[PDB]
Amino acid sequence: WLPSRSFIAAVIAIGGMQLLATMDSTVAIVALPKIQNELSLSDAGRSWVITAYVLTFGGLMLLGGRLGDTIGRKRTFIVGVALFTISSVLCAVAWDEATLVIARLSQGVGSAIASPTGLALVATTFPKGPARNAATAVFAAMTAIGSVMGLVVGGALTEVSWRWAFLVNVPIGLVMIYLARTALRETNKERMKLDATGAILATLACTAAVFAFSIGPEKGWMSGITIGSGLVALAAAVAFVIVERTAENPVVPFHLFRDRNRLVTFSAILLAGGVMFSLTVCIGLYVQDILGYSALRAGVGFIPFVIAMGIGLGVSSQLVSRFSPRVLTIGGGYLLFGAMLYGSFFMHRGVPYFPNLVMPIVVGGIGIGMAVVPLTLSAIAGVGFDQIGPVSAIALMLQSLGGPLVLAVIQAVITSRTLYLGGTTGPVKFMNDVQLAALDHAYTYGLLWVAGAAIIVGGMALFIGYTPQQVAHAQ
Amino acid sequence: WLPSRSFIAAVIAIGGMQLLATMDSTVAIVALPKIQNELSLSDAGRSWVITAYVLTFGGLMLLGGRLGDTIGRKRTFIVGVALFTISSVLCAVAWDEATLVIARLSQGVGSAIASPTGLALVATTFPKGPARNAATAVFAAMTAIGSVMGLVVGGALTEVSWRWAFLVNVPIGLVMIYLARTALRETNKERMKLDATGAILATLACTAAVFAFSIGPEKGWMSGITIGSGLVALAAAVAFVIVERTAENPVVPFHLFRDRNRLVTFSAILLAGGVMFSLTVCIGLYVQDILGYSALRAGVGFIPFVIAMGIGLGVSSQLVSRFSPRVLTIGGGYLLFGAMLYGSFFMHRGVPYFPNLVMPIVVGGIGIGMAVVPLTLSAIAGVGFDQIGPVSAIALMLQSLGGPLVLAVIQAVITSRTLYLGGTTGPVKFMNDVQLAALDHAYTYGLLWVAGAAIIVGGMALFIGYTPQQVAHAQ
Repeated sequence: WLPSRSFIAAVIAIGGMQLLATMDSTVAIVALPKIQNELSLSDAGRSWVITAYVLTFGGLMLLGGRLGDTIGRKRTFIVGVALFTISSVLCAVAWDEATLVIARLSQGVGSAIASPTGLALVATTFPKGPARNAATAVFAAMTAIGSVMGLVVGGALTEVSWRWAFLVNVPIGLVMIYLARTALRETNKERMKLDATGAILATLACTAAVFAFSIGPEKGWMSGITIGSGLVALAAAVAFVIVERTAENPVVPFHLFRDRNRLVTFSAILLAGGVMFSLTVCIGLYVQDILGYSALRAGVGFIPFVIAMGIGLGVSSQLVSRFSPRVLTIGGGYLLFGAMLYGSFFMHRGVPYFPNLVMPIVVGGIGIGMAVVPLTLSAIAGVGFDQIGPVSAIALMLQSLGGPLVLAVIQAVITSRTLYLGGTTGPVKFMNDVQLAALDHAYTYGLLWVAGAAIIVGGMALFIGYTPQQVAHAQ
Repeated sequence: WLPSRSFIAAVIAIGGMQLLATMDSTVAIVALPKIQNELSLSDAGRSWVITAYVLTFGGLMLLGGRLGDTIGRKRTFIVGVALFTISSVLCAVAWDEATLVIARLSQGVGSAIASPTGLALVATTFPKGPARNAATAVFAAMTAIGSVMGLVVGGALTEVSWRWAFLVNVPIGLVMIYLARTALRETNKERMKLDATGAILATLACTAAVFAFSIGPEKGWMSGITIGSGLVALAAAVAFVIVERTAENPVVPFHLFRDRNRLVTFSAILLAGGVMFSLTVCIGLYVQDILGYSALRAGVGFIPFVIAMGIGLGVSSQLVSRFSPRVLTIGGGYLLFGAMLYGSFFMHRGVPYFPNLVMPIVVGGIGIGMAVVPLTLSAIAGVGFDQIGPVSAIALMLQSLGGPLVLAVIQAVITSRTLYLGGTTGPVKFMNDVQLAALDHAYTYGLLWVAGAAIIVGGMALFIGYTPQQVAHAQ
């Protein structure tokens, strides 16, 4: 009951990077048509506004884990959050496309520097036990709050110019910078050297892969640019693995993943992050298009998801010292699957909110909160303090990577169902009522596909052999 | 509220055959070691006691559907139940192995004559609507009551000689004979001829297949007897299909199954009956062996399953006129899967009853009762009165056939897990405590496998395109 102020400040500072990242992503997604309208950007700039951030967020994310070890976890977190804040400041004053792209790239750089550092700090600054469970719950809860708050802020700021939607990341960024500066304590000055070769190779591979994936849609999958980026990404990844095989300080520890528990946990983390991102994007798009809700309405309707997710995360953090990681993930997934089944069966255009939309969201939020804590608690387990950083970076990178992968499949299925039901393709304002029920039925079919994906996640998580003695039982 | 006495008598008379069949099966399974002890039967006679009944129950079941059409549904039901009652009478006075085998064979003949006739009577004697829904609920509920009452009767009669356990089928048989004689009304005397060739071929094929499946275990899968029986069964089935292709009065209508809805419904019926039988056998064996409960204790502990299943069947029969067959089956399966997950995770030797065994049982019973009504309601739908009989016979045969198929896989998995955990094979009394926890963990693993099977059942039932307008909406 009301823990020490230092602990609360520490956990809030650690989760602040996740909050800022998801807040900025949601705000950009909301404000992007306004950005296009004002700056007179084409579809190229429209895609670039998000691609520039995602490129540098995914490319340099594997570097931050070792960066926090070679310079200092608190120092790297401070640097990353300060870079993100300054980048948002310069983004909210952009006057052309190049300035906006540069600002988004630098925001991605800061986020990639600071987020795996926070995931590693969760395990580093708190010994195993209730402290780590509370830190994990705060981490995930503040990720959810960041997403929903970004949606709300974008919806509220839609009327005025979009330049005010990016200045919101400045006060929060400064607040979390101060919190991480005062709350956190620097550990022993046991600085150790970093292998530049592995870091450069991993950064190049991840950046090229992200560039290929993002440029596919717009520039054609069969074009030369995307295939060249994919080829250089694959070559860089192969060379990076080759160097890590004989690396004296592994940026990615390949001997750790020989464990069945760790490998199963990370695979479940990837596919569960994919399911979560697919759910978020699909529910947001459904509420915006079919239900006719504005962005502010969508955010104030998704606030109950944040409440339920916080409840579930607290409950899971309480029972993670009694019940296994396998049991807790399967129980949360069961709740989420029930909510998703109800949403797929009894959701059409014109449904109320209280009974039809709030309940499926609250049950799903409780299930997701119950399933998140054991997963990310098993991710950071049984590793040294000079070696937790890479594990946290890999876990966060897998969680962020799984999202678009499953989302592409779900959106392809939804579009195919829309076209087969007789619904045209394009903005939802052009299509009339006969083409709007087809979109709703396609969205329900996509929810069914997400349900199948969640079943796969649970079948995979059945094999997590971790026991609560080595997750939340200290010494 | 309290419908007409004629309707209640009719539905009870129709479900009486199912009640008698499951009651006799459970009683024989319970009393079989006593039968072996008294009559000094070897393992051959031990297997024969059940094989003789199952052979004639499975062989002649496809014949009863057309038999009720060529002679009369009420007349065939009366004949079948009377044969079953007289056969039980002669079984309870057996003095050697041959008499017991003959009695079991004649009991199987009566059951195969009378049960598909009852399934057809459910759809024939009641027009589409609430009457058929209530008849379906009574059918399934009385099947469950028959099973649990047979377990209870066997447990109570275990102390005295086994000859009193088979006389219990006489008063119930006579009661249901009288109920079907007075309650039911004979329809128009529109008797039509029966093709002897198709009936003989189907009976021979089914009998030979059942003989092969039952003699495999005991006489070796690779022996000549089982392979010969399988070959003659396959040849008879092929010839039967060939004759039905050009049959003037199809015993099995092969043109009906061109429908996607009917084919999906019957496949789901087969696999769901398999899941149900696997659940029943595995839970009974677990309660008997690991928990150390006697047969009477097992029956009085499974009575709550009957109560919950009746509740679920009533609920499903109420909502089958509002919600689709797909939605209702998936909702019942969700409840059953939650109960089965809890049973697989939190069930070990020495668990209490009230909290650990009664709850999962109740939730699973509610789910099964909710899922049964839409399935067997979609089975008997969109067929003429001169043609419903074959459909009912095929549905019941698939439901009874799926059981042992899945049960063999589940038991093989359980035995493999027991041997891999270090548990010996044989009677549970010989193995000590170190070999008793292995059996419990193997049973939990088998429950997980049954959970996967139920997931498959639900994925298959997602495709049932039937709408409540053509299931429970009369004219």
